[PDB]
Amino acid sequence: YEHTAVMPNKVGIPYKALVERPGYAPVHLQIQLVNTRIIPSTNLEYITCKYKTKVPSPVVKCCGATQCTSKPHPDYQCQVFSGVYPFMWGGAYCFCDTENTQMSEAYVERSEECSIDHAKAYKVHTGTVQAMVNITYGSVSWRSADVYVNGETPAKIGDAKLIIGPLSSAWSPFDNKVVVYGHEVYNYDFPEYGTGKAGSFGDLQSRTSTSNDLYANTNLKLQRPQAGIVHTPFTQVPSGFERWKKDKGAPLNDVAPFGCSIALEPLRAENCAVGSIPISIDIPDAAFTRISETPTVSDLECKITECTYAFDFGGIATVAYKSSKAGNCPIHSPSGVAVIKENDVTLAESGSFTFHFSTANIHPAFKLQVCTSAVTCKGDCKPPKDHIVDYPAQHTESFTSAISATAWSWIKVLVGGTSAFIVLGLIATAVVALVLFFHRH
Amino acid sequence: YEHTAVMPNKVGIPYKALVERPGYAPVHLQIQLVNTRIIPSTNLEYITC
Ligand SMILES: *[C@@H]1O[C@H](CO)[C@@H](O)[C@H](O)[C@H]1NC(C)=O
Repeated sequence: YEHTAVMPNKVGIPYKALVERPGYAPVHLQIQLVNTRIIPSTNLEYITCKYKTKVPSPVVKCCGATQCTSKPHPDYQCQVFSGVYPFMWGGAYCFCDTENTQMSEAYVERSEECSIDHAKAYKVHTGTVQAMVNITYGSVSWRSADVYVNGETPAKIGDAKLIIGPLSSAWSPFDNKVVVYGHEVYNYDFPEYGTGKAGSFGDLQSRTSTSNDLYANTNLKLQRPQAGIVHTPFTQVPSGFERWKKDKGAPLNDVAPFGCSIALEPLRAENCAVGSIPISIDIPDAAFTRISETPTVSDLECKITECTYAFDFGGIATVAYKSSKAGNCPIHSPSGVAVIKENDVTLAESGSFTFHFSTANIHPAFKLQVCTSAVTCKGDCKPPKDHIVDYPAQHTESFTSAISATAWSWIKVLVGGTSAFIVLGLIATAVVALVLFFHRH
Repeated sequence: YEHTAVMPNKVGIPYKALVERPGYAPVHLQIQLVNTRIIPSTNLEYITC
């Protein structure tokens, strides 16, 4: 039997309801969200890492001029320094005093550590939203099955079909361009491929971790060898990857609104408390029981014992429940001003049962629907003493939950005072007009 | 669970209270003063005999 509703996107707060079917006793439904994953569709653009300036062995020609030949290599530099008299352990490397040439070449590669640490540049557009859901209904225990939040995909949770309806808000913590480094995610407007400056980020960009293009812009200049020494000096801008690592401000794991937790197989934003989720469950007909086989509850009288609008279940009430037959039967408080802790109560022929509830109102005035009949509960509630707690609120405020009787009466006396004064003035104006009209006429 | 109060300085008269904690049954509290000593800091000036 279908049951449509709308529930908040909060994780851990169970949505409770009473599925009422004409002719059958209600069944208590409890749908809770274990987690909700916004899983975007990524497209890798490139990979950034530290560079390695490969410096091959210089070519020393003794009495010749050998010349550069451009090779297809990232940031390849070849220079032909002339007038080199190399000295080495044997001593006198080349004969000709001045007509000696050294060809030094250098080119940038991926560092060996690029396969372990690297930044993946990603373009994110939009993705599936998935969530794990816990449902209970009647005597059926928890089922805890994973669903797709699109509003069209049934999910067979036990023997119930849940069509979890799309998120009201299309908000996603990621912008178009992100950078993934290790377990951190950054909302970085990375340079496009082949644009990276010399030392900021993307100075070394590779499409994949095993690519061969390896665009690299490092400003590598070969320098003249020192007199005597056969070495290949060069000057280069320090890696922009490390500059990024020690200037990168704050990941999205910390910045993220709504308490999104960013995970990185596959790249997702978890437990984000934004908007509402339509739901449509189809409880099987075997769960329902005929209304004739269920207790009928009369003479309901509810008294609120000590209550306080704490985030936890800070309210206790007792209901006297003189009944017809004995057995288990559900309770639910539809108003949304109080959240009932317990799902069922076991009833004897007569007596009383106690239930806990959570609320934000100073005066919680809520209807508790037991079994079939309903009872109205009202009372007074005290402030919680604890300032900061480690658990989220189990209820919702409603912008009237704090007004309280005294402030209600005060604002009433104020509004009524102003209204009465103005209406007294207007009736006075009418009375003068009428008396003057009677004066002449 | 904290409970603040003010009690008389009488010795032997028990101060009684009901410590009430929201959500929990009240607890009876009985604080009694066996004795109260005002102990000044003395410094010997001299001795006479
Ligand atoms: C909800 O399902 C989870 C598994 O996702 C399970 O561990 C838990 O027991 C269920 N809820 C309750 C109240 O048992």
